Amino acid sequence: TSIMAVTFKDGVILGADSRTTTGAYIANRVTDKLTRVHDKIWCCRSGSAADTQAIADIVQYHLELYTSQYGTPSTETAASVFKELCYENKDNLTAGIIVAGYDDKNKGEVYTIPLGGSVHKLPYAIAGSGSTFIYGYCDKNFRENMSKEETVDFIKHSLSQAIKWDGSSGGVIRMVVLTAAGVERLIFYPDEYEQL
Amino acid sequence: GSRRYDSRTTIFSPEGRLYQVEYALESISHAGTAIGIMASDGIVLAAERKVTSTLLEQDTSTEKLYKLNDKIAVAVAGLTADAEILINTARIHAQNYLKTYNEDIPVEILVRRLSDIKQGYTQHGGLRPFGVSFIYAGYDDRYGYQLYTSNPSGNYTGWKAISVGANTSAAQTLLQMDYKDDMKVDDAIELALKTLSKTTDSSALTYDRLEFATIRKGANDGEVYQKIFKPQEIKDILVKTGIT
Amino acid sequence: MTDRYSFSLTTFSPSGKLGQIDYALTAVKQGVTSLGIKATNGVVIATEKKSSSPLAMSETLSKVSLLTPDIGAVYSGMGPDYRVLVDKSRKVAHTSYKRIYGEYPPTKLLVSEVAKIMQEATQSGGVRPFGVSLLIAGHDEFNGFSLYQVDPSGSYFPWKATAIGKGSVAAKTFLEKRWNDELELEDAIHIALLTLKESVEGEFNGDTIELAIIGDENPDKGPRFRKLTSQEINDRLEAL
Amino acid sequence: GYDRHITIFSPEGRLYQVEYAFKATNQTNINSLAVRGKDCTVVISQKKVPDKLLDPTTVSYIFCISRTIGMVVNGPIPDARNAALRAKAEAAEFRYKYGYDMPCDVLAKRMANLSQIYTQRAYMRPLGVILTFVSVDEELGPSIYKTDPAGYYVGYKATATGPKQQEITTNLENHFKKSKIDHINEESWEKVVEFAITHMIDALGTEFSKNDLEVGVATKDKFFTLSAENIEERLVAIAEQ
Amino acid sequence: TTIAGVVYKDGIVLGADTRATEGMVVADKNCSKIHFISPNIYCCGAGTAADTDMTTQLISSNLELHSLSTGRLPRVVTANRMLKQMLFRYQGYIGAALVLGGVDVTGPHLYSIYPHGSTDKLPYVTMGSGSLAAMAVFEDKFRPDMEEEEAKNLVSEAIAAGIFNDLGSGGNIDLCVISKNKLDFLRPYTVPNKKGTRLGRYRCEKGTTAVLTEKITPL
Amino acid sequence: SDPSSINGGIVVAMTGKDCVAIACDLRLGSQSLGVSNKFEKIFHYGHVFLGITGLATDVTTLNEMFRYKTNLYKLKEERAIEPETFTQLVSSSLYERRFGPYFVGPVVAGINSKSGKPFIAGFDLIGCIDEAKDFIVSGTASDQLFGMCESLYEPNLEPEDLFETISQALLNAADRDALSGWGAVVYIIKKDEVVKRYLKMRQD
Amino acid sequence: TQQPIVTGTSVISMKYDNGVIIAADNLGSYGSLLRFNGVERLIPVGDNTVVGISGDISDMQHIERLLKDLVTENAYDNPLADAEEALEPSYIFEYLATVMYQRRSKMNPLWNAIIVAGVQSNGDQFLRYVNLLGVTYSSPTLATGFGAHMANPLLRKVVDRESDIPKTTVQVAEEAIVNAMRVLYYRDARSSRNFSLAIIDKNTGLTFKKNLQVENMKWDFAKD
Amino acid sequence: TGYDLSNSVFSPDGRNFQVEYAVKAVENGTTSIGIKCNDGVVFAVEKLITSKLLVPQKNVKIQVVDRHIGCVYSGLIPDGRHLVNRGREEAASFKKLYKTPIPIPAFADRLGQYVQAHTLYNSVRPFGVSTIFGGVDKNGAHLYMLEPSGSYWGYKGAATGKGRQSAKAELEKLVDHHPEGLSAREAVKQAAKIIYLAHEDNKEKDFELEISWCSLSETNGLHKFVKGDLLQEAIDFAQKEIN
Ligand SMILES: *[C@@H](CS(C)(=O)=O)[C@H](Cc1ccc(CN)cc1)NC(=O)[C@H](CC(C)C)NC(=O)[C@H](CC(C)C)NC(=O)c1cnccn1
Ligand SMILES: [Cl-]
Ligand SMILES: [Mg+2]
Ligand SMILES: [Mg+2]
Ligand SMILES: [Mg+2]
Ligand SMILES: [Mg+2]
Repeated sequence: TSIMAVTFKDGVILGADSRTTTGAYIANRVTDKLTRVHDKIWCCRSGSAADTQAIADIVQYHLELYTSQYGTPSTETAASVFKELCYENKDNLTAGIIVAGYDDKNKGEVYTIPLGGSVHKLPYAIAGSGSTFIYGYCDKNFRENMSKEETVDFIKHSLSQAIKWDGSSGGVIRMVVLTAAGVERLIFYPDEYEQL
Repeated sequence: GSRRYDSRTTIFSPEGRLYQVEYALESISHAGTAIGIMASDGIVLAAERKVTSTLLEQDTSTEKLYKLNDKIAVAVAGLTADAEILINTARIHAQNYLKTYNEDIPVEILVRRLSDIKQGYTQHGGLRPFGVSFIYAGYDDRYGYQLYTSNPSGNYTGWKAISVGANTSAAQTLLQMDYKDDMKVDDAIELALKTLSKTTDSSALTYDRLEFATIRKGANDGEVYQKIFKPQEIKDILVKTGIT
Repeated sequence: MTDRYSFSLTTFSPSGKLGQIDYALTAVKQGVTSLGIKATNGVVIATEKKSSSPLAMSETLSKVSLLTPDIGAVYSGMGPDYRVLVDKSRKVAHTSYKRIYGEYPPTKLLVSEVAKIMQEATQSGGVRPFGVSLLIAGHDEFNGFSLYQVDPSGSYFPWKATAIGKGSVAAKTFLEKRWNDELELEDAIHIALLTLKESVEGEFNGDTIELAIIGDENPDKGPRFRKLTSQEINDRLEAL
Repeated sequence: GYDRHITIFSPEGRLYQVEYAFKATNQTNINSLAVRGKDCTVVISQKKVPDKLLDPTTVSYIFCISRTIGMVVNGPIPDARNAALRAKAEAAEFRYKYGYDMPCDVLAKRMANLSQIYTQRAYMRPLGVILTFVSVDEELGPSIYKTDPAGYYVGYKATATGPKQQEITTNLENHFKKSKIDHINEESWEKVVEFAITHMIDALGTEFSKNDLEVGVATKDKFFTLSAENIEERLVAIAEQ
Repeated sequence: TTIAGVVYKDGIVLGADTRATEGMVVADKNCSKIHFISPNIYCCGAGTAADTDMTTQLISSNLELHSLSTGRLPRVVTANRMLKQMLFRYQGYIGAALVLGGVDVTGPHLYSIYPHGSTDKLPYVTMGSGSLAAMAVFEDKFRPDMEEEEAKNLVSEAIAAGIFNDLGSGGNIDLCVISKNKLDFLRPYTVPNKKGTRLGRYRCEKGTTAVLTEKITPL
Repeated sequence: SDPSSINGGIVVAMTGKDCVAIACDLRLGSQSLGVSNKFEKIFHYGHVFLGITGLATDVTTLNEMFRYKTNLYKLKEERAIEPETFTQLVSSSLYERRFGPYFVGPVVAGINSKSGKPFIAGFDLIGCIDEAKDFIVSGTASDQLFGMCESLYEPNLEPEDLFETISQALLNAADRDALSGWGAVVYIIKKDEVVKRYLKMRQD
Repeated sequence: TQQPIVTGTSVISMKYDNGVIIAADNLGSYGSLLRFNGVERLIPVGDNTVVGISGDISDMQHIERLLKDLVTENAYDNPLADAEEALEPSYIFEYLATVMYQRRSKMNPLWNAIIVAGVQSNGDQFLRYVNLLGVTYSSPTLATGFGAHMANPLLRKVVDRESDIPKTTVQVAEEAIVNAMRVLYYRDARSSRNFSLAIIDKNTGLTFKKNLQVENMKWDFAKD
Repeated sequence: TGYDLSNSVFSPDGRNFQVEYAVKAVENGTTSIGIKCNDGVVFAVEKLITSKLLVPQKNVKIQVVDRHIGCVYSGLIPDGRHLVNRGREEAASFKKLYKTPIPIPAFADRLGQYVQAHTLYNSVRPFGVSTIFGGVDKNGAHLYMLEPSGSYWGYKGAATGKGRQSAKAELEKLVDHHPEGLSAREAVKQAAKIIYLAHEDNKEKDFELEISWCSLSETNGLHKFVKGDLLQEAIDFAQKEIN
């Protein structure tokens, strides 16, 4: 798995590969690893698919119930609910989750929750098995307040490399753009990103 | 708090009686008469249904006579729903005993168990007692044929012949008059029906107002057989004994 | 919050009466007339859809309920109490029966389970009895067609035909005259519509009457329970 | 006479605590009304802010239960909020367990089954509220379902609740007797809200300003309440024809 | 076991073989692996057969009660959730590997459910020991929005691949076609292998076996 | 160590024309040591027969448990349980111990009293139903029985033809298993008579 | 029982004449991966205490919340929350120490080594250590993990025993701490150049210094 | 009759008399008020000096919840403390899960649902306090008042206790004469005056003024007690207005 969330001028973009493997067998080659917990709060999932799915569903429930009572939750609040589940159940979970969301007040925000259950607020975050191969690349090429087209290219190039080197990653590059304008889903096929 | 509304079902009166048991017995006195008669070669259970309309489906109906296992049956007097709770508990005790010892439960042990359950409702829990009196007809290889009764107090006693429900005073005198120790099942059948025929609050005793059963060892190779009489069979035995 | 009502609210009075059961039966008496008739090749159950307002959609309020594919129930008395009995009856038919034996319970046993639930409200701590009487019609392979009544006490009786609620005394007399052991299902439906007309004041049509049957299998089996449509009732009201 | 203090039967076969909970229903002296359009369900309710010290924005008897379901309450606000919080919780749990949004009628039946429990169990009192649930259900379309302290519930073509409910009910009954349809034959919810308000004015015989009303609207995939200015625009359109 | 499913134009086609094995031995050559959840939803089962059977039955029972209370047909997402949340709770110890397919108010849906409680939503899936053989057929020949008789052939071809190439799979091919207008439960759809014909009669003649004692009891 | 093969023994059941047959060996051992040659593994609840192989304490326990359950069934239903219904009961009962199972291999056999249809079924230790028309095998020589049954069996056998088929399947399978044999019993079950025969076999 | 995942390295500290100094680098290692370069591991509590934490970062973040919550709770019905009944270093420590030992005794430890540095009401220097086992000790210099092996030897040359504390000025102590942080950066493979330092003085109060860096680095001898 | 002997019993009116009897205990208590200002809220309370032996400024009545909410109440003082203890648990569990400090409307319903729960059963007594509370959250300032029934609403100004009618009249004047709004420092002065004017209903014994406030500008959105010079300035303003 190769996943990332990147803040930019107009908000934040989440990005992910689409490969799910059982050992060397690709069980699902068109996986959707970008999952929606609220209108403009999404997460990237890595680790146990059963665990990250179970967590994401519980978070969606908590934020739905939060919204019923207290209105739209902040991205920080969503990250705190993810953290609470991951940290308190650390012994029984294998989940590495990036949380990304757009407020109008705070704009784009990215929170990463690695295996421990710790929370880290970052300008961008990378995660999953394929992330190791792009720490060098991403650190050298990331700038703050990029344009939408620059951030789409930054994620596309980064995950392209993650996919190239990691066997556990592959398939299409899905992205989810979060801005004031709304929610846009993007997809990029092998024939496009491999020739970069 | 809640104390205000508590009837206090498990207390003594100043005279040393349990109010609710006494009132449950009063309830049972209005229920249809049930009679048990023990002979040397079998037991008879006879019981009178109540209210009955022409539209009541009699052949699929069971309000009085129930089967606990292959050896033991009960005649009921009181709340039928309350009886069925206790009956299913008894049916389980019999199978628990069978599972544990690989032998059929002795009649008295089953009777004590049920009677101990009834007792419990009179001493603790704050619930109303079961408004039920049972006649237990049963056989085991220790005491042979046995009749017992239990009532809401949880007291049980053994009998040669006995009635419960309505007109027990009148019924028990008529049985005490015509019962004899050497009596046989066919005679006890006749005594049971004659007693009901005189103590009934109905104008006449007919097949549709009766449930009837016999526990005979009278079977091939000395084995106990329970016979719950069908509507047509009760009608035949009423003609045989000369009541209709 | 302590549920401090751990003691019976139904107790024997000096006369031997269980007050709350009698009062529950009084509530059933005030309820709208429902009836059941058993034919040779089926059973019919029927009741009036007493609409609380003309703005209310009485189609949404089902007085006649499917319990299993071959068992149906109707009531007289308090609707909300009926609804929660139907929920429990449906559930108990799965938990204590279908998940064990791989088949649906026979009519008599499901009746017995409902009766048990109603008995428990008559003796358990901190509850009133149910304020309904149920008429459960059903079919099973070894017992055939059957019709049962279940009272607030937990007592149940099998019937050839009967009625409960408002005009039950008059309706039962009407049924006693008309019933015989050679009725076909259509004859029983005809008698049910006649009997029910007596107790109904206002409009008498397929929209104000609810009527279901336990009959032939409607295409492992098909379900024998079938609720008659508004149109199917009106057709039989022209031959009335 | 303790048969009047808890939920047990009186000799007549009656539950007096249920009946007295129904009387608590009108203690607010507020009338609500609900109607259905083609694409929508509109609920309107009287708003009364008697104290000048009150923040009028916090005075509301309409609740957003889920995104699709709205609930207006006739009864005192503490019981209304008790019911609201539970309905919200139930709708969230439903979506989690079964993977689709709780339908309006399924919630109504659920809240009704809870209300029934208070009428049978002695330690719990009934809530002194009538709950009118509204949505545009994805299977059944525009939906109005109402629950009361008895635990009764039923679907409605339109409904009214409160002290002057009979007047509003008959007004609505008469309109649907003319049109011979189960709904307001209107494309825009804006005009269904205008209908609702107009027919309440006629029935109650009172004019309304923007601060005397409170409006909720259910559409496909969202329920929302109107602001004072949205209602004012609605009142302007009524006056101009 | 080879079970598979595809989403076609009008709905869902499910497929399964019929071999039930104990170790290396075949206990049943014609067992049913396509289970009933609701009238519009079916479930192919692989993994531990007891777990597969009881899990489908429990969720089918609970959906029946759910569907009686709501009065409307159940959805595939609710079947999926109920299976998923249960399997997850038991942390993989319930070895149920399901292909769940059905048709809703919201259209046709196909899921793969794994023992640990993960689910994928897909246009085609395969599971069991013959999943790779079956998946090869789908990667070779699948396309979206197939016609019914085409999709039937593709699934049948995918199950066949499993039957022949996987030793765990065998017997007949069962299909289940689900659309808005019908449910076709085809058992068996195909009989790809004839039962082997025996050349001799080895049955013994009466009185060949040596008896000690006998007892007859009537019923 | 392996609970299913401490005590040893086998059960086989077959269908015929308007009849079923179920048969078992008589051995009970502690691995190598033979202990009892009167340990029958076939029981009956009304007209439904149940063979049980495996760990003998569980064989006994389950027999006592199904007697219990079918007795209450009969009292409540007012009729004897049928094979199809009992099979489901067995499956349920086994699966409710999913994570601490009875180490057994049950086999149902009987004729449905109403339809007259011959019925057999088998289960794994956690209650998955093998629902085969031809034959069901269980125990330490199950492989041996599978081989014997597959070659000897054919459909629609008359009761005394079927007897010879099931008997030879049992005997020859048992003689290739160390932990089976020491005697054998064969029930030939028809709609309203049951013939129980004890077989003469080698006692090693 | 767990295993630490994202980790912080050495926390080092010492007493001087008027107060205490504590320091810790800004790194959150993920094994050999130097993952998070902006992690603050000195967490002040009021204006008289700084809690320095090494080990598991998720467990540190939990402890951070427990201390934040402790301040809130002490303020409740406490008119002297900013005066006589404010939280003391000794109170904050004893709480943590209780927690750490309770957690180890349930076989579910907070996977940390903590140094609570502060100044008490009466001007006394407070410096005490606690770890995942509930083991507690005090000394004129304290250091966790790696710093115990390399920092303590250097810091003990400034304050070798109790009688050296009054002789040590804040400048000497701060120099020693910063020097020690350099030595750790050369030799600790899981450390970073960027660190935070905190001085808690009885006169000048709490001084918290962020974004410090190791400098004056001798590499020139490498070329040969 | 007998409908007033048990909590959670509906009278034939539809009323819960035990709740209305709890209100009588509230009406019997000392005067407490709340004033919503531009960027915050101000709370003030009348503390009756029963005796000269009471230590001045020590028996504090206003309580803080979390760091941003102030609570004050009239009636049975222990019942008010019990409710605040619960509020603190609610505010803590909210922040534990959702990270952000509890919003005031969210917090208001937490108290509301709990107080309402004590009108649902005969095994508990209703709360003998009306509670005025509020603070500053992300959506600005909020003032609430919560009655024994579980009823609560948002307020511009609020008042409860024995001097509530006197206070309410004064609060209504401020609402009319300041539609653009009242400043935090103004609201502190006005709070002092209103407690002094509302003291005519408890005029037998002399009293002690206690004021607190949250304001986005004046206290950084945190609850603080008005102490020292600012308190004395408010007392002087109040003393001048009565004379
Ligand atoms: C194929 C699944 S596979 C090997 O992973 O591809 C098949 C699926 C199946 C079979 C039958 C049904 C009927 N309900 C549904 C689905 N599963 C089997 O053949 C299993 C495979 C085992 C679990 C690996 N076999 C069994 O479950 C058998 C019992 C059957 C023959 C009645 N049980 C065991 O092998 C066994 C062994 N030890 C302990 C428990 N069970
Ligand atoms: Cl419910
Ligand atoms: Mg790759
Ligand atoms: Mg009550
Ligand atoms: Mg041998
Ligand atoms: Mg031997």
